Amino acid sequence: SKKVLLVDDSAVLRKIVSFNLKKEGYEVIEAENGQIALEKLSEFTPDLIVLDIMMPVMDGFTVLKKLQEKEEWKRIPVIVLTAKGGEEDESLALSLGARKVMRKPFSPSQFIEEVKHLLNE
Amino acid sequence: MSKKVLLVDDSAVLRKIVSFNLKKEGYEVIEAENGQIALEKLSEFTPDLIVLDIMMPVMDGFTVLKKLQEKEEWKRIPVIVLTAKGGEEDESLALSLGARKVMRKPFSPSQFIEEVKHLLNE
Amino acid sequence: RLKRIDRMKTEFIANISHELRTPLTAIKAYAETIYNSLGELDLSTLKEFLEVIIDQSNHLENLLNELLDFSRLERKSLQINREKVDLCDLVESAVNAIKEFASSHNVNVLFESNVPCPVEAYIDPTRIRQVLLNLLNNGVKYSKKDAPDKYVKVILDEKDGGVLIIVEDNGIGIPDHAKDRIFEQFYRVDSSLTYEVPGTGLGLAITKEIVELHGGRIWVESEVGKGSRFFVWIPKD
Amino acid sequence: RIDRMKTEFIANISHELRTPLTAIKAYAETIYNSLGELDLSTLKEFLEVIIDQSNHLENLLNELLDFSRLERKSLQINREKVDLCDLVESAVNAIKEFASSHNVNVLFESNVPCPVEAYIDPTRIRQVLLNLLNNGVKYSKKDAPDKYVKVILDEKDGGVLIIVEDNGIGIPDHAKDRIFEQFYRVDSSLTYEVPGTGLGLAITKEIVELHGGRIWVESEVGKGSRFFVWIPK
Ligand SMILES: Nc1ncnc2c1ncn2[C@@H]1O[C@H](COP(=O)(O)OP(=O)(O)O)[C@@H](O)[C@H]1O
Ligand SMILES: Nc1ncnc2c1ncn2[C@@H]1O[C@H](COP(=O)(O)OP(=O)(O)O)[C@@H](O)[C@H]1O
Ligand SMILES: [Cl-]
Ligand SMILES: [Mg+2]
Ligand SMILES: [Mg+2]
Repeated sequence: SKKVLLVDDSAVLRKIVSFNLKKEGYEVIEAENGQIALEKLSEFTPDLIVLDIMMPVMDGFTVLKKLQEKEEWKRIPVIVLTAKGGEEDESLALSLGARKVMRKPFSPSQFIEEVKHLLNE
Repeated sequence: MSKKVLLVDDSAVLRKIVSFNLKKEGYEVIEAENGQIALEKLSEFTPDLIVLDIMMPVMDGFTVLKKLQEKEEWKRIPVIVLTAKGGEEDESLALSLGARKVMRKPFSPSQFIEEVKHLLNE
Repeated sequence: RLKRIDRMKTEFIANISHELRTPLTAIKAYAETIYNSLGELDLSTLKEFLEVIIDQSNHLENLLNELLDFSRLERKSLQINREKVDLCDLVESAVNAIKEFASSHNVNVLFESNVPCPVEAYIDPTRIRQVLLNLLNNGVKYSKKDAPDKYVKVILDEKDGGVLIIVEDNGIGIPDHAKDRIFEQFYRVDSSLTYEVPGTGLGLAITKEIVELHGGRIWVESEVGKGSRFFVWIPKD
Repeated sequence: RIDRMKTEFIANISHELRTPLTAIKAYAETIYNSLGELDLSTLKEFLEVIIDQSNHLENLLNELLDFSRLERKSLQINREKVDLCDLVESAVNAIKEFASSHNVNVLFESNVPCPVEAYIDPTRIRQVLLNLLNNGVKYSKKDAPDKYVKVILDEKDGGVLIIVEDNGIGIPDHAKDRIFEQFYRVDSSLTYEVPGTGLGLAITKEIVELHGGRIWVESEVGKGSRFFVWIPK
């Protein structure tokens, strides 16, 4: 029922996050880069976006930026899931509109708890 | 007629997984946390194979190999060295000290077991 | 003039390889064994072997966080964030975290406070926990080879309008010529009693820079074959 | 010189080892917490991911170790009679999975007829081939339908000449004189997300020069690159 846009350039990462997401009964739409992610937003409006930062073509910081510039997009909660471990990376992502930043490597169980918290309420 | 294997490594984590793969074939396993303990265990029994780490506290594996060649009842026991030391010169030293085969860590458990069989079977 | 730092750099590169190889060996061997032994594994052993993979990944993660924190400190991007916090709980939390590693090498982890708890202090709890864990890990890593009464003790006290933390061990000790170099990046004591002990020589350099970002200092007293005391002084406010 | 680029190198090791570790940790914890929710083929697939990601991690540690061995002059090569046509075929096999992962085709043509003979260390020259092949994939074009890496074999100057050609992002002319040095990586918008240490070509160069050979490059930015490896017989 709940629809999640999963944005990451690693097929290996998408597969494990998608598996843990589908364990909760969520629908999953994948995007290999930030540009593809934005093209997919014309088909549907997800309940949650899970967003990588480092991607070719278009990175996740500019995805977050363009999400604030649209009216329907700006309210969609976003969890940044990223190998970028700096406090300044987190701060940039939060001020760009992200609700939560989680570092890789990550606990799948913690990630799912946080996915739930943004979806429920 | 179970083949007995002396397993010599300072890592409990390493011993457990090698001991599991060894016992899957039906081999008995005797553990030692260092080279000194390994040599003390040889008074109790004589193994058909010794699996030997190099870097250990108290006594290392080059010293163990050296002391194996001195005694005539040991000198004949085959030894597979299984070690994090990946140098060509480390391998050469182990083989000159009387080791039959040198395998690097990380290792394939199935290749390790294949080589264990080779040495136990003539 | 002095290309010693380049030689220490080459040592450091080899040491990263050595420290990361050990958990990787466990990960690979345990995963391949599970993959090939599903018919022969009982449930408790399957779960046990998965837990080893998970715990060995976590040690690997901590070693990668050491490399990252050092580069962050070297670039001066790591900016601390202070808040009020109890150091009695912080120290307790740190010794809890090091307990499994300590029992692995038969080392008792103790904690004393010369003043009554709780001791309040204005510090970054994440970064001071990181300082504590590095000193506790070192206490276990450089303990005696074979002895019955191994220990690492954290002693806490209030001094000079500030907090004084002592990490005492009864391990191998440190020579005098190495005492003024142990805080340097990439430096490790080379001897028979440190040959099998993994590390990068980054821990104390990270600790030193974290401590000095708080406006504090760290120093050492040690006797060879007896033990070592690491003193950390932080201002309270 | 080296001390400048050392800090970036340390961060780069961190970033490249982080990616397989993320997969290892995530896949292992998922298996552990989802034993009731995994069918047999998915359990085995997930274990294979852990295994294959460990292997990439192992390759990266062998890079660090080989470099420290080369810097210490500890690496003694051992030469023998080898077929390079089989060596090159064996090398392109090993790189196929990583290549299809980034939609890069892998090719092999020999100008001289096979099999060609040479007195080389097969292990170390295999290591040279794979580093050039890996690079051809790593630095290929972002979105392109005809991406490739070609190994071309030929006999010249009383020796063997291996060419590895790509149609990737190319190398700026100022960077052409520095790609072989330890820790060097071209820093740009087109290599921001590409992992690496800057050790591969330094290792390749030192190995090639231990065989009394040389390596050089020609590149145009936006077109591609050719790496030339000359070894005698
Ligand atoms: N408690 C201790 N006892 C003895 N020696 C120590 C202790 N702590 C640190 N050292 C020495 O100082 C060196 C640097 O320590 P550290 O910076 O943590 O690096 P590492 O532990 O990776 O070697 C160690 O290599 C060791 O020789
Ligand atoms: N085939 C190629 N095409 C474009 N650039 C390349 C190619 N091979 C190497 N390079 C450049 O040379 C640099 C060094 O390569 P290498 O030594 O293999 O290190 P790494 O691949 O870890 O960066 C790379 O960072 C890249 O900028
Ligand atoms: Cl290989
Ligand atoms: Mg990415
Ligand atoms: Mg060992």
